[PDB]
Amino acid sequence: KRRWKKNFIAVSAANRFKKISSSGAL
Amino acid sequence: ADQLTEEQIAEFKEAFSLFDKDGDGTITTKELGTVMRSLGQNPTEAELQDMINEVDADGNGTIDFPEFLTMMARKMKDTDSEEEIREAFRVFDKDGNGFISAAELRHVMTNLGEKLTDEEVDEMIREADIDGDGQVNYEEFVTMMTAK
Ligand SMILES: [Ca+2]
Ligand SMILES: [Ca+2]
Ligand SMILES: [Ca+2]
Ligand SMILES: [Ca+2]
Repeated sequence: KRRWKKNFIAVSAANRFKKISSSGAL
Repeated sequence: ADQLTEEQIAEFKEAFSLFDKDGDGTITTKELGTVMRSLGQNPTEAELQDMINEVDADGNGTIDFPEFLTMMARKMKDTDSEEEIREAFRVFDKDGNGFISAAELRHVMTNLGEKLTDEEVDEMIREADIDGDGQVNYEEFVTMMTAK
């Protein structure tokens, strides 16, 4: 219905794949 | 390790649906990029391909639901996620004041191509708004997504 979840979760998947990059400090 | 629960699979299926806008059962770089850009990021095509490659077990260039599930188990398994939800909150909270307003929510949804009706927006806010101030704070957002 008004679940910002599927919307949030979804972005959470991609957002997580962007942070998964364990700090490319080097 | 812990086996995924049916409640978690259902939640993740709903999350997958947000990425798989054409409902073809796969998430492409185009689809991932669309979501990332909608969250303020500016990935390059090379970055997007690398992101998919990491979770693409069968090397077909896209992510299917089974691959997505493996990825979510990893996210939950490693430490316990959390950054995912913080970055999502920041996408919605356009002015950065710590609260998602109905206007901000509607703006995000409209950008995502979901032209919500007035009644639909009100329902999303009312249901997330545990404290009754008419807006959604971080704890309320977490509770809404955290899910059981
Ligand atoms: Ca698709
Ligand atoms: Ca694949
Ligand atoms: Ca705000
Ligand atoms: Ca509130």
